[PDB]
Amino acid sequence: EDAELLVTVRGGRLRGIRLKTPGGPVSAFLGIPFAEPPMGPRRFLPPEPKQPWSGVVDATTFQSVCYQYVDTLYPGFEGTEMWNPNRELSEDCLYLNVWTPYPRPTSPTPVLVWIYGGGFYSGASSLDVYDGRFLVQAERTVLVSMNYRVGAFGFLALPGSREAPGNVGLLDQRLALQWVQENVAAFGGDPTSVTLFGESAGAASVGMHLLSPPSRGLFHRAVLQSGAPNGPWATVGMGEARRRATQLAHLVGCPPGGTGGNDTELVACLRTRPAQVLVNHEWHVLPQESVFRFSFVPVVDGDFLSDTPEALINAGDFHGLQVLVGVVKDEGSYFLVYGAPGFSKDNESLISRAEFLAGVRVGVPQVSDLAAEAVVLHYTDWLHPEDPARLREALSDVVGDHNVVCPVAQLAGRLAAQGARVYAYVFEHRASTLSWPLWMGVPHGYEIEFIFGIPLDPSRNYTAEEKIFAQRLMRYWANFARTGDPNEPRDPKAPQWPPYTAGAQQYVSLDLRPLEVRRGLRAQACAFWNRFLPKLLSAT
Amino acid sequence: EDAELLVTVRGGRLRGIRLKTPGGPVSAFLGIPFAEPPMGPRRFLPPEPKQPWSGVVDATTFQSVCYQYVDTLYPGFEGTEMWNPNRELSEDCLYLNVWTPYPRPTSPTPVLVWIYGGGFYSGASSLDVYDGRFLVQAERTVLVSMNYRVGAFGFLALPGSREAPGNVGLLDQRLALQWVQENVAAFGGDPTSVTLFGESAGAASVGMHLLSPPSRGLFHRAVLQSGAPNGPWATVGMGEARRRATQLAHLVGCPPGGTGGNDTELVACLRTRPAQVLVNHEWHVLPQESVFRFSFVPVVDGDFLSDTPEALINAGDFHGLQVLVGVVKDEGSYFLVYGAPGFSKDNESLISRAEFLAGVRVGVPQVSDLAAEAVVLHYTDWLHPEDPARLREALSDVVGDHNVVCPVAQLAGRLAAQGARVYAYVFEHRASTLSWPLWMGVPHGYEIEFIFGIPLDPSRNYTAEEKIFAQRLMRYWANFARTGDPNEPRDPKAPQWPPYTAGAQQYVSLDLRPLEVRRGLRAQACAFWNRFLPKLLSAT
Ligand SMILES: Nc1c2ccccc2[nH+]c2ccccc12
Ligand SMILES: Nc1c2ccccc2[nH+]c2ccccc12
Repeated sequence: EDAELLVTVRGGRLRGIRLKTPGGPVSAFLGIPFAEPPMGPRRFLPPEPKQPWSGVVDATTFQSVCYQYVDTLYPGFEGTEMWNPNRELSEDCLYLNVWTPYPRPTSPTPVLVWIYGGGFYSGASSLDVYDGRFLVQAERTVLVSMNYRVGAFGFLALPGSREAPGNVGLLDQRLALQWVQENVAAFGGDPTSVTLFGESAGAASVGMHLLSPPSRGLFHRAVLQSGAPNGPWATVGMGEARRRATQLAHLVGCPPGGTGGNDTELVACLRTRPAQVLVNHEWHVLPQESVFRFSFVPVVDGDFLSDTPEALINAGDFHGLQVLVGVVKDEGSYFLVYGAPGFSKDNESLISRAEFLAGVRVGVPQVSDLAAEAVVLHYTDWLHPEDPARLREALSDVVGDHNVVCPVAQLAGRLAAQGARVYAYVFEHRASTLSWPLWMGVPHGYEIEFIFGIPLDPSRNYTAEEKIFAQRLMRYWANFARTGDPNEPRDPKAPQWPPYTAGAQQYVSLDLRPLEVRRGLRAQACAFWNRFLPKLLSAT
Repeated sequence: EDAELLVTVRGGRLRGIRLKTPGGPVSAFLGIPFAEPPMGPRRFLPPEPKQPWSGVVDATTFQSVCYQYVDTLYPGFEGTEMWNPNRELSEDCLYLNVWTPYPRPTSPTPVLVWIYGGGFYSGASSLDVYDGRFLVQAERTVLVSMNYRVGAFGFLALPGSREAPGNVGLLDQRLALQWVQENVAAFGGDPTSVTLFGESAGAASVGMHLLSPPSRGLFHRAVLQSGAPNGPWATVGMGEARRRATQLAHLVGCPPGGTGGNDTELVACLRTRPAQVLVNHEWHVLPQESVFRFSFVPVVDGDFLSDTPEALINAGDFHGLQVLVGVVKDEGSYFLVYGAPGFSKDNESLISRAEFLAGVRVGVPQVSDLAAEAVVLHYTDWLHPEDPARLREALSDVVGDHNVVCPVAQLAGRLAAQGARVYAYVFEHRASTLSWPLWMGVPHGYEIEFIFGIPLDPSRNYTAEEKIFAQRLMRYWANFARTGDPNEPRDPKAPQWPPYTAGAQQYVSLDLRPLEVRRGLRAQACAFWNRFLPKLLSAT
């Protein structure tokens, strides 16, 4: 039994821990170092592989969370605290976790690699909602999740320089993927069947690995949940990245008045500042007030991304690839209480017409006044142009379509039309234990707990129907990891899940009811964002 | 008997004719001269009142149709021939007609005054579909209709000149309205209860009389059917009117060659030309290929209209005015076989996507490429962007909303929100005898025969339900003429017709089925035409 907790990898030996589930035990190896601690002169630098170690590295608990901003707008509120760090913050944070079935698989098993979201400024693999013990037990797969540097530590970019090239957080994920290739077999996992899946910025990170050649060889399938690399928030230009990095330096006293200028002196001054000092000024460098916008994100500089995600998606050859994409029913709802006027999570947020018009400029920042009018045209119900409830749902749709649904829809249609086999879904079940207000419906990120089988946790208060619903979702994700097809391999009685095509645009609804096939991922609204609005911006 | 076929008016004595209907006889006085013949030096000039005459003028048949283009694209086809002139063409055409009940009313009776449409280039009061014998018999009202000069003879304008001031066709209508005030009492009509009604350009004419001070005092209620004065086709600017008048002069050899070209010499040369020669070159002066655009239309010059109809509608106080407005179910359908590529009345007109994109430029002429993209964005169904039947219906909606529905919807909203009581309808019954193809549905102008009680004609082959339906509509129109309210004077048993307001935007469906209340006259589409598109053209 406890001999299963002893595994040797290329770096050395490891001791794991045995976790309990209602259906049996699993073996987890939490806190495996896959990189040298990116500290001191290594801040902002690409990761280096962890040197081999003597003795047995204890891997029985999660390691430290990378330095990140902490949401403190609602102390003690479950809806926000569940995403906050549950371990101490540290720059020594490049650790990964491996869950493997008990008994250990004797034949190679497909591997699921999780990349957490959080706007590229937050997140951790140690969060309770990312506990992979239920997915591994119920579906007999191998699950891996890694920590990657977020915020300035992972994505501050002075493009062209060696001291801070940017995208090192994406290189942290890649190094963890190279680690899975070289070591996941020691846990019973098949390195020839690796499926990346992520949510929010983790879904965008997956898409960027699909578009980066050095990462394409490290996995074979991809799942993008509520995120895409082509969104208006997932990338930033070289000129803007340099300005955001320079503004952060000025706010922390870099350069010292007034000797300084070039990137070497600026980064050297940044590396002497305490990590928390850099965190405390992260939101100051945004150009205007907004929601769903983040300071330090992947930068398009020609290295990791040789072109914009849109350019690479349009010019890509995706034959032989299987992708699973999807969104939740209410992508933009929770963001509204983070900047839109008239919005509060503790009332009904029945905004006025004036508040809706001002909120459009917050949910769609830096666009012209004419473009904002075009947004108001599409999302105003002109039969009830001042109904507060409709204006509330309209602004949520504005933020959700512009940031998630339509970037995902453009990616899915392009992938399916250029070789890849695509499966699309819309998650429509609102968890019974959801602490956010009812009007938010199914907010961004609240399909994850069902994908990871959290309702099976006996200490939670989920319903019996939600546990069955979670098992069906884990079966979908595991079938896709095993064979590239979420449908049961040889089950005709259950309703079937058809692939997504650019012409039929078919997707399924994931809720307590059986599968239901629908068409169009908000085709009318996404024609405005993906087709017309760029023409409106170019002409003006 | 025959004593009621003799009537004296201010100009002299008249002999009418007894017309027969299935319900009873009617006295008709057809072809009453209300103006001096606008011939010779009177061409392009405002009309003079008809001088008194000796003896008895025979008013037993319709007079000559004003010179106009004749639709010869489908010889013998009922759908086009029914609008073509059924009398000789002549510039001596300023005559009107009076239908009065039998026996002649003893107390003053509400008067209906019909103004025919025809794009201001065609039409006549003598058309079979405008026969007022059934409306006068069934509802015992006095019905009047007049001829007005159309085309260049009524609306050629060299603005600022005394020889061709323009809008003389509208002045022909005004003179007929003055004639009704001075003479309709001799027929039993009440000059204090005059309800104007017209269709298409006639409806646009009614709207311009509402916005002209000298005409507003000549009537008390208005019915605008499938037309508005604020449409993109109903008016023209001074500069464009001068260009079209000068182009027409050039096509007929004016100026001769070697002489000046001022307005006095140019109009004098136009007066020497035969009338048919001017008609033959009317279509050769439009700026480009289009549909629902007409060469010589009312001009905005500060005289008849002190400003644009849109400006006057906005700044207008309409308290005390009752208006009935409406449209047919498929306004733009028939126009498509007159210019849009791929369309034919003798097939299904299942156009391709390429033909739809080109047809938008024909249906919406003189707009920028970016504006056309906005039209294509709104009217494309992006779940079926290339379905031929949907594209055919979409281009019909493009032409109909742009030219009729949204101009009418804006007028009705501004009238209601500024003092007037407005009633709105949508005519959704396709006549059983309709010769146009089925895909055209209920084309522009095919509610008129039901308003005039034409199905009651026993020589026609309408169904028994259509006869009952025509009696409902004649009751609606007559009630509105009598009381300003289309609802019965007292009948809560039958479904009611709620007034149109800018907020609720309620209208009724006119078809074989009882009244059904609906909300919004293409509110989403008309928000694009009336609100957004002007902002798009202004910022380009
Ligand atoms: N910080 C948050 C998230 C971070 C990563 C992924 C999903 C998330 N959803 C959230 C939903 C509401 C509030 C905060 C959220
Ligand atoms: N010349 C026409 C019209 C003229 C005046 C009013 C309505 C009309 N509808 C028509 C419908 C089809 C063809 C010609 C038409």
